[PDB]
Amino acid sequence: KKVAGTLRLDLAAYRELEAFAQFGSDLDKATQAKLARGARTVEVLKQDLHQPIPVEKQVLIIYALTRGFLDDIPVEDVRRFEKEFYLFLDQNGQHLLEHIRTTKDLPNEDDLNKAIEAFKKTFVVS
Amino acid sequence: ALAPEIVGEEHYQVARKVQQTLQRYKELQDIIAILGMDELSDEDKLVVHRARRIQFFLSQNFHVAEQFTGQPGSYVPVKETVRGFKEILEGKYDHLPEDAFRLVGRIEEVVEKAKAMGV
Amino acid sequence: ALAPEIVGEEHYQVARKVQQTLQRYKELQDIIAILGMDELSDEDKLVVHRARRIQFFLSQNFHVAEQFTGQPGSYVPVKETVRGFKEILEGKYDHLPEDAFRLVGRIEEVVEKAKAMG
Amino acid sequence: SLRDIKTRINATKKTSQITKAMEMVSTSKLNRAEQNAKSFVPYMEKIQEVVANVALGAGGASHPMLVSRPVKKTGYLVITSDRGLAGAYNSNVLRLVYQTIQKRHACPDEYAIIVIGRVGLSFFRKRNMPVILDITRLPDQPSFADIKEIARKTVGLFADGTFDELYMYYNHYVSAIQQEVTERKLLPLTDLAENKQRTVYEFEPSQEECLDVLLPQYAESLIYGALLDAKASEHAARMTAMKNATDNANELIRTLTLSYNRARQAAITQEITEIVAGANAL
Repeated sequence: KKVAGTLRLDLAAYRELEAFAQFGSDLDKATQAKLARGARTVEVLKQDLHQPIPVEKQVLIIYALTRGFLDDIPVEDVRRFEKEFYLFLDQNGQHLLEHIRTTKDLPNEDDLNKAIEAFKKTFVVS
Repeated sequence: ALAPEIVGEEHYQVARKVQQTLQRYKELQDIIAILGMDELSDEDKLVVHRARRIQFFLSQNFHVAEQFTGQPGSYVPVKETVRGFKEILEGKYDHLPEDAFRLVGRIEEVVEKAKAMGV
Repeated sequence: ALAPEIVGEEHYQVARKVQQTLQRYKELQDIIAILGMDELSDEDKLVVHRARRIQFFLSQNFHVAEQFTGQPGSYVPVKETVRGFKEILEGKYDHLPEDAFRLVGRIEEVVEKAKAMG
Repeated sequence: SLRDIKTRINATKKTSQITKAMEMVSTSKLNRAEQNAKSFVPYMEKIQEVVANVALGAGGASHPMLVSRPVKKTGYLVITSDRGLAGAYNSNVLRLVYQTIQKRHACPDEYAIIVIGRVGLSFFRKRNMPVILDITRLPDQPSFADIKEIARKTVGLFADGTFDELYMYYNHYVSAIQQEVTERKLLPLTDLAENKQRTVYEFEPSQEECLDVLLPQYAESLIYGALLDAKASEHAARMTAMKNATDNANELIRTLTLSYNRARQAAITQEITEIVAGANAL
């Protein structure tokens, strides 16, 4: 509820800004930022066929998206950032998933940021 | 039959990436009618560039056509098809004139036509 | 019924040159609107000057306009219609201002109106 | 289909609105920039005629700003927009300078480019030709102190001897409807002619040092004048390009509306035909 509510706001705001302002080449800085966040949002929401993702690892990718950890990474590489991250999240971070599994609750933000920052050490950018 | 199991990964990636370039070209056709070609940039310039060539290279001289038109026909293997469209999408042959890609079988035949037109 | 024989190859050829002049004016004012008059050479400039004369001389003065505006009226036979327009198409009469042609019967009526006006 | 044409009409109507609004704001900047230029035009007329008549008296024609130097390297100032939709304003001047340099000598060592504007810098970087100096995102009202820094740098390059000849490639404002690409040699300076009337500098100082003050100041003021006409003509070029683009958007909207009306009326007449066919069939 916390992460998906803000994601709706972000994507609605860029839906309108892109509907008209994408045709012109150069815009205002703050709009170029909101266009970048919307493009990454739609690329991070692309998915494969007959491969359901458990809710525990959905909230951790949407949280990584909304809190803006994906600015450094290019738009083409994201479907690989997901792929290499979910493997890392089963190699490390099992307690996070366990708290989410039964509590239905977001883990402590210090430890969640520590987890995502370590993965961003491992992942190799094109 | 389009499905990575049925066709294999090399063939699938190409079917979807080609459909992706032609769908973007439909979007650019409207805005260039208002602003012109001179206003597009980067990823929009190269889509119109490659979507013209791809749209022509999907045309082929049929072996039954020789009665409607003087031409000889062709048969193209799947591998030559998937390599050909890959090569157009990579852009290795981008210098050849867009006239050459019409009613043709393989990329070697396109190079031969473009040579006779002075490349 | 504008068949070249039926009208007469002289009436036919004059009529086609009038239509060609107005069609060129129709495109040429779009070129003036997007680029400019000063963007056009001398002959095109003469075609726009002639097209203004043609459009105003095509207007006529008649009896129904006695109630509306009180001008007396005019009558023109077809041989006079073709004669007068042939002389305008050569263009020697271009010294009279465009204002003179506004509603007239014969080219001689244009002559009477222009000098008197000033 | 009917719901296919409506989306195209709606999207074009939004783009038409964006283009009309940008026409309004470009008109406002055009009228101001032309007034600003006319404000600095009496300064240019006054300075040109005093600097010439003072420069004639005991100022030798071998002076570094006036004498030729055997040409090895030439500098190319190129003045360009920072933002698009400017019709062909940038492309006609980039293409003119690009062909001029390559078809006079494509040798990479001899030319040296100086570009004012992001789309100019972008083209030159793809071509790879070097850019000795650069500045971008100038305010739509440019003031002398801003372009004094680059003007003093570029003339500093000519004055210290790193360049032998210097050129400028600015669009120029002839009319609201149409504008021209132009070219001028910046240095060396050869407008010299007989005085007719003479006004004298102070008797004690050697006039050549005074020339080193006053004539570089004029060459800078000539750069600034060219930039004022360049920015005014840019706002004219964008105003006319945006106006024509609005005309194209309006025409397209008309054609689409005619087809949408025909499609809807065809659907309604089919519906009415079904109502009649049901009514007699029962």
